Amino acid sequence: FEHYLPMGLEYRKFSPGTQPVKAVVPHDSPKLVYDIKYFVRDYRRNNKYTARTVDAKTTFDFDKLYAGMPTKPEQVKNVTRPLIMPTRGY
Amino acid sequence: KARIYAPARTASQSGLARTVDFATTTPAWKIEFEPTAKWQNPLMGWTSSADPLENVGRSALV
Amino acid sequence: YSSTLMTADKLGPGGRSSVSGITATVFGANGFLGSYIVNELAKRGSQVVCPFRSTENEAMHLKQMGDLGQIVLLPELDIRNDDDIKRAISRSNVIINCVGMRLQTKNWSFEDVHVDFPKRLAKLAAETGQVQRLIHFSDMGADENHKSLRMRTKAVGDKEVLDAFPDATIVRPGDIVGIEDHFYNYLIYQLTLTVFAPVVESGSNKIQPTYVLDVADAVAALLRKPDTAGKTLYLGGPEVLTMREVYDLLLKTLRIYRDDTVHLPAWAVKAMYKPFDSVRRMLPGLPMTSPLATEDYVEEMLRDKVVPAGALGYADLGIVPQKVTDGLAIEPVRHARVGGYRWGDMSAVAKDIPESVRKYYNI
Amino acid sequence: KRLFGGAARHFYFEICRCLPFIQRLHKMEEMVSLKELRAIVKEKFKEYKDVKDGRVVDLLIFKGREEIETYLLMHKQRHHVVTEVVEPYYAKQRAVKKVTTNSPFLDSFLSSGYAAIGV
Amino acid sequence: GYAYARKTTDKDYIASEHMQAFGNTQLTDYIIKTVPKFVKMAVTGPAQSSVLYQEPTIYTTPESLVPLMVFLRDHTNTQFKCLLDVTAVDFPERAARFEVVYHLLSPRWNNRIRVKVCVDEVTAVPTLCKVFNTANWFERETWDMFGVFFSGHPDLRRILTDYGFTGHPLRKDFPMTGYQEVRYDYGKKRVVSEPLELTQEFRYFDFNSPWETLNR
Amino acid sequence: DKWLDGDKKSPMEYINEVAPIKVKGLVVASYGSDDPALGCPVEYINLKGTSLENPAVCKYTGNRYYSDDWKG
Amino acid sequence: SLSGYFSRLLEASGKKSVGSFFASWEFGKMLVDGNLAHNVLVRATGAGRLVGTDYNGNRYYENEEAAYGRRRWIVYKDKFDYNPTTIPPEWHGWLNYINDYNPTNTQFKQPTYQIEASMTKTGTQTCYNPKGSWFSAKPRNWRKYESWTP
Amino acid sequence: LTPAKVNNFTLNFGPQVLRLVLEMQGEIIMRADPHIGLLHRGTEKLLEYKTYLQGLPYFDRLDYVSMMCMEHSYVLAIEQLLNVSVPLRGQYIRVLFSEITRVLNHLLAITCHSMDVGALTPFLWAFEEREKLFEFYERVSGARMHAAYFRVGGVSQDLPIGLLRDVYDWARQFASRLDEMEELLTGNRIWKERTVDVGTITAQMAWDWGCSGPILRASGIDWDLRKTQPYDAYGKMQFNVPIAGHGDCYDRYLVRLQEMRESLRIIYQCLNEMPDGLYKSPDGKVCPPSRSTMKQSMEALIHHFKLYTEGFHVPAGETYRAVEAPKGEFGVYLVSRGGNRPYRCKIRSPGYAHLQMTDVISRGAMLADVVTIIGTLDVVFGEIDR
Amino acid sequence: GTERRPGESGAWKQIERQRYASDWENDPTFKRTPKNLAEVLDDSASMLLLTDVWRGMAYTLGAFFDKKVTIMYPFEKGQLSPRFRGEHALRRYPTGEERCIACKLCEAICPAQAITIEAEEREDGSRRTTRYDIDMTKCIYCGFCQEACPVDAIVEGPNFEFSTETREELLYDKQKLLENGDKWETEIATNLRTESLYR
Amino acid sequence: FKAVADVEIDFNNREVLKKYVGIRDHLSKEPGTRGKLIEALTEVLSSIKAAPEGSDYRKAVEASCIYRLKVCKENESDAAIEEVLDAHLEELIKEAKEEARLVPLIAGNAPWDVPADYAVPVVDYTDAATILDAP
Ligand SMILES: NC(=O)C1=CN([C@@H]2O[C@H](COP(=O)(O)OP(=O)(O)OC[C@H]3O[C@@H](n4cnc5c(N)ncnc54)[C@H](OP(=O)(O)O)[C@@H]3O)[C@@H](O)[C@H]2O)C=CC1
Ligand code: SF4
Ligand code: SF4
Repeated sequence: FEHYLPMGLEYRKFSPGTQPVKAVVPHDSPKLVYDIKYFVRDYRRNNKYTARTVDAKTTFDFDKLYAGMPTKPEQVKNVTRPLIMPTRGY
Repeated sequence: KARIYAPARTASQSGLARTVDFATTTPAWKIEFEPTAKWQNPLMGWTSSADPLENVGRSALV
Repeated sequence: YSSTLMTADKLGPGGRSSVSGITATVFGANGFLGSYIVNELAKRGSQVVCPFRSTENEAMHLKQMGDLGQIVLLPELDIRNDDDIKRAISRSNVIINCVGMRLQTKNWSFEDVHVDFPKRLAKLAAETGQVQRLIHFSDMGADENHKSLRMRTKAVGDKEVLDAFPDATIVRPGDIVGIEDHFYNYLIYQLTLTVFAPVVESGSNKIQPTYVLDVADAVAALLRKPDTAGKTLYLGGPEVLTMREVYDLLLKTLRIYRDDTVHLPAWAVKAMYKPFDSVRRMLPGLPMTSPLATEDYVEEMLRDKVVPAGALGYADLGIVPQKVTDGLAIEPVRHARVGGYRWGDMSAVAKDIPESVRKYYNI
Repeated sequence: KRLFGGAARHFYFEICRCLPFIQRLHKMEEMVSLKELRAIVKEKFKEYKDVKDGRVVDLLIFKGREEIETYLLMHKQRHHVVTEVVEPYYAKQRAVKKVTTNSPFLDSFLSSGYAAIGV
Repeated sequence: GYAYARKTTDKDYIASEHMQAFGNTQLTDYIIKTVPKFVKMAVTGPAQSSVLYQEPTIYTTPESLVPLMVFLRDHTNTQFKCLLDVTAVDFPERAARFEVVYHLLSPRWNNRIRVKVCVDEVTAVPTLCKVFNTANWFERETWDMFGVFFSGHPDLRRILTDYGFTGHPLRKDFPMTGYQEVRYDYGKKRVVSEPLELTQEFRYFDFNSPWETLNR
Repeated sequence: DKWLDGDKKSPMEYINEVAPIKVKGLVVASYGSDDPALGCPVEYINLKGTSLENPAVCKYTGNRYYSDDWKG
Repeated sequence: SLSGYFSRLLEASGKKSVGSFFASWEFGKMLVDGNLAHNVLVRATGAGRLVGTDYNGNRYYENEEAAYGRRRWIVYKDKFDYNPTTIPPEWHGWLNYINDYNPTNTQFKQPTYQIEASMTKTGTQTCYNPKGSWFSAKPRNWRKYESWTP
Repeated sequence: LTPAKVNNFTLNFGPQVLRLVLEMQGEIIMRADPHIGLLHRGTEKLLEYKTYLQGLPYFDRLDYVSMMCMEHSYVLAIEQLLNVSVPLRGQYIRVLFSEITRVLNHLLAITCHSMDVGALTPFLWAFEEREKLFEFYERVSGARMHAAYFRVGGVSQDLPIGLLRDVYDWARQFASRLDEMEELLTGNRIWKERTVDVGTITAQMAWDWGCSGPILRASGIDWDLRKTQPYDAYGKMQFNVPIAGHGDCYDRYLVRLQEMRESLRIIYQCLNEMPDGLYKSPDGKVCPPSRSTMKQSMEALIHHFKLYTEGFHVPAGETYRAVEAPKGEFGVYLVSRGGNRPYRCKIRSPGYAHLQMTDVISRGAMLADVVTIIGTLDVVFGEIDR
Repeated sequence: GTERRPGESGAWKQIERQRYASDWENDPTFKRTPKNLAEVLDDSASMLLLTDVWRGMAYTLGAFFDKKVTIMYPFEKGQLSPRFRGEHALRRYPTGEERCIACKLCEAICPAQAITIEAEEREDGSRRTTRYDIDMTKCIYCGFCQEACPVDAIVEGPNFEFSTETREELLYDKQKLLENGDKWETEIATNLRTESLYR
Repeated sequence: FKAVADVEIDFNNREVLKKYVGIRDHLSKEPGTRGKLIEALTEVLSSIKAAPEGSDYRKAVEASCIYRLKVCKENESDAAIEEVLDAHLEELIKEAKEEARLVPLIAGNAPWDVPADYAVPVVDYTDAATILDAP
């Protein structure tokens, strides 16, 4: 059983404006300090939309769809949950 | 009364994106209203007005 | 000066954010009439100065009535001190007074409120030199040859103000009705919460009651009209009624089935009110005291109090006085009877009862 | 037999049917009768007498149904009645035959540098 | 009802491989092939469900919206049992200025979808209350904010604006601050709406550079 | 006078009380503070043709600088 | 310890004698203000030490043995009209547990244009007002042009 | 088409900001018609006149009980159309502070539900830990409630040194605080009899009624957006899912408590896995640069000038993103025309959907249970009325 | 405990169901039936003689003899951080000159529209404001102004106790902002000496 | 997942879990079996015959039913079918009943009645990383 309201020096010993250690906060990638080219990394202005062909005279073979599905307790495969979202090295 | 028009290119810049040149690209026709009586606050001096149609066109109507 | 007061600095359509360019100081602003006067002036976009003697608690309702920087509160006003008055009108080209008293006090007499203070105020107004309109208020029953001391002081103060300031406008309304008026409320406190209601003599004296919002629009029009400066305007309703008729209509409004009023000789009424009027002095004043228990009221009830023939009235302002006997002004007094759903025992009200109910009770 | 089946007259008849309950519930016994209340509702209809789409009339009737329904459940207090119903009538019958002999253009000129907008 | 707690163990996985692959690559084509009449336009978008996939968007007439929603909720491959919301967008440039939006969630297969119908101010939209209970208040709010009517509704009335408010504030032509303002009056003792007036008028700032290419 | 009231000391009088600063070189760097991140953006101000009588004043901070290095 | 308690009480109340204290009007107001009385009699009288005194005469105390959020407390000298606005900023940070710096251990830099701390003037007629207010010494007409005078 | 005729029963439940009109044939409720819009501030139209960064504080005051969750959905919706990847440390901080926010929302919700039921001690007790977490918020953003901490591409500032120490210290006793909190209601016959079998909801109705958050979990439904459609570092996090099968107020109470337990577990896991690195996306053309960088570089100064005046131009498009809010599923629909202001921003609130269930749920109930229905619904009208 | 019992259900459909159907027995979450005299006595002790109220009572009573977290304002204050966003203020340079250079970034960024700026060139050629007003009754204290300013001119000071009796007193002008900055400069500079490592 | 009650529940017996998650109360008091699912699938296949043979909707529904029937045939233990289909048997019974009920409205509306040259505009979205990241 833990008690609320600790006594002095057991909680928030130092005020935020008096940190005993100087703070070194990075503000740029070491890879990008001197290589500052941007076109290789302009994802925003390079996305695309395309108008595909008229999807009228297409042949949807549901046979191939259902041939790729399992039939037993085994042989069942599940897509793992991704751990994190993409970071691209940062 | 209302004014249907496209604002002309500003003399300050050589930009031409917000002009009739790229007409099919972006909606570039604006509807405006005649400005209405405006005055100043006696206590602060801020501009005082009662126009309901003061900015709805220059901000939205494109 | 003629119309430059209402036209030169008018900015905006006339709303709350608009500016009328009019600076005025109102005395007795927290009073019944002065509150509506101030609310009427400021709502058009005017600067209002409100000096007060009573509590800030009683005055906070006035704060909302104006926009930021247009309500001026001056506490601890001393009518015997001219310094506060000079500060109150140091920027206002318009002066409006509604400071009035109905009962004498050991610390203030009728003369002190009704003669000397308005006289000194008019003197200082003329000394300012930038004031364009001085608005003073009196009673329709004010006359120099009346037995009533308050009416006589009112008339004397009006004459003194006229002599001091030639261009001041005198307003003499009659009975003024309202939610917190001093006419209907005391009549209710006398009809109800009391054993019996005295009525002076026959009580057939004729009065012309009026509505407060008509008075506020009248003040606005008087500021609009230049010709009214230096004149006297009387305000009254579109009807002439007696005290008996007013009492009967009030009883109908209250739907009281028991006439508690009595017609008594004036000397009997005076003797009833004699003991409490010889002790009116040497007393700081008491609450819950009707202004009606005075000999001056009895003298008022012995004479007619209506607009004089040929006097300047609402028609001169292009103003039609609304109905006071009924209308929106009669709803607040109807809220004593909540307008009437199930109150009382009355049956004569069967006129307005719904259809099927009367066939249920077969009349 | 009537334009667009005459749905407008049916709507007016329905509102007139529902009218007296509004008068009794909102204490308009001492201001108005059924007749001039009906006249008020009639004048409300005249705002759009020249509409040429049945669909627009249907949507107008539907929004009027909503207005009369929020009138029915007392959702708009007595102040709404004051500001839209009886005081406008008193003003309409009150400023009759005004004594101003100036033209409306000259009235506007003497009013301000811009025309008045809003109610 | 679906998505019942079946496994007592922790799940490190999302859906099955075949179902996810279909729903992310051939779901739109399946929709197109199944009910092409219900299909008018196809866009596979930024995958509302997750940042790494693709998800479709549906455009159709209001006529077949109800059967399309019925199929989308009830089809064995599309079990979209959760209709997130119904809203609309204003396109004043177009002949039809309104784009009503319909969003679905499929907890059966961890998927989502968007359905849109483009209409004008005077065309009815059949209500989806019979398909989803939640559409009632969403239709109410959409009507309140734009005036988009929904035929056959139990009771379509305003839900968010003032009691006596006329007009639809989310319209592009609707003023930002409006026409009326409300204040209390001592004289009438009543709180009354008055013509709108501002001590300081709003300041609109034009930052849009004349060089930006992304403007559309 | 538009914004300041009374005979309080104006910021103009305050900055007028600071004598110009003598610095070696031809170009000076102004940050507005000892630590650059606490002041204004760095400014490079020309020092040639400048004297104690006619120094170069900071466009960001109003501080004056001059150098007796331009052969004078 | 009664003698130590009374010594602390005298050094906190700022008076010279227990008779001078109990007979002073400050004690009488302490008989009606429970917060002020609690200051004078309980918190200042416990285990702890004085820290320093500002130019307003207020005293600062700290007690490391107390729990967090309650280690530091101040006694206002103005016993009848105590107000937090009179605390100088150089004690404000240590009082607000924002920094561990106080004048008694930190030598700050004082600007020549520094304005001292004092009581608020709100609710008074001497308080600040905008230049377009009626209380201003000279009213301003903010019209952005000059009117022609004949 | 409809007259009034029979007046009979009439009720008015509260102008004070929920207005409720009910219908009883006596002691048992037959109809309940809420009326809303008393807090409708018209924010969605207001959003159109603000830049993406300008409109961010609007999302603080949509759910003023849970703020960072509200920020997160809008930020993700922006970034996905912007095609921007978030750094790892920023994701860690976002997830941890989101868990703390969820803890605050659960605490305040349960305490208010108790006070409405009649228990006042847990209210006061839990507000102390709520003040502790408010101190945590102020240390990191300078605001107790409306932090505006989350940013497109990361966060405004990095965590100050010494914060995780106090976070762990708080977690070291938060379990004890929760335990002492439970004993006041958990083993009580009165609390159960007030809460048991009141407002029963099915899975079929819930999916018909669009439920989300803990209410969904209490119907035997296996669903967490953090496990089905994970965002940021939630996929890495390992935690359990409380499951109930009655749809009861007591069940929802227990579900929320176990959700708090799982949130504490995630807080611990985040505390012991905090990485070192960048907290903002390295794209200066969207993310503001450092002040030190701005004051010594022309390019960063120009980008600071442009972003802080005009802001980045989102490419034209549309997207909708949702976040597993403590009150359910909070989603925002974003419509992009190509400019620096969002063309149309629709906001989806789970409480608004939950509030629609009153009429069908309150049927057959009693006036002592309407307050129970509202309290267990866990509804904030700020998100309900936007 | 979290177990359920027949009759302790708060409804009628469920109560009527359990007293006329044994469906609750199939539910494992319902406490199982007592099987001997000992279990019957345990159940009686559970229902009668309370024994459930007693535990919470004892815990609350222990809380009575427990410590408190109450603070004595105004003689005690809370804990805050340098990042605290309070009253907006205008800063100067140590020589005495205003930091603000009227770049109007603060007005441009402010989503509250609470900043009104007018400026022109000073008589010495300096670019200084002629009108600098911020509406505190309209300011939302977001601090975005403090983020946008590149010369550290506008800052939200550590002052938070500045309530006024009238609304007009909060219409902050250039002069009052400069007064506030001159008052609170040292604290703000000290906080910046810490915040510089993060900002 | 996590049980909320303070008591220990085995949950390995499937019917105990079914009681806990309230399938008996809210979805189906009757335990679903393989035979009931077979009956439902056969009914759906019989019901879908109202659609024209030339409709792709009928084709897809038939393919789904055939796959489900193959799953039911090749699997004996019902828990195996649960593992295959990632749900419970009662859920599948509800699915099949819903799909059968969907048929009459589709038949009454017949979306397949479109011109031979019916045109469907298709728009696809391409990510920037397609051309930016490693091919
Ligand atoms: N029907 C009517 O009511 C009629 C009214 N009038 C005039 O209208 C004016 C107001 O009428 P009404 O408002 O109804 O009466 P009220 O009594 O309601 O107004 C009284 C006002 O006078 C102020 N006042 C009186 N004596 C002094 C004083 N010695 N020093 C400072 N303030 C003082 C009061 O201040 P405090 O509140 O501090 O007492 C109060 O503000 C009066 O002057 C009256 O003569 C004229 C004819 C009829
Ligand atoms: S306060 Fe800062 S950002 Fe605002 S105008 Fe002045 S220098 Fe520019
Ligand atoms: S803190 Fe926010 S609201 Fe206040 S002035 Fe700065 S930007 Fe405007």
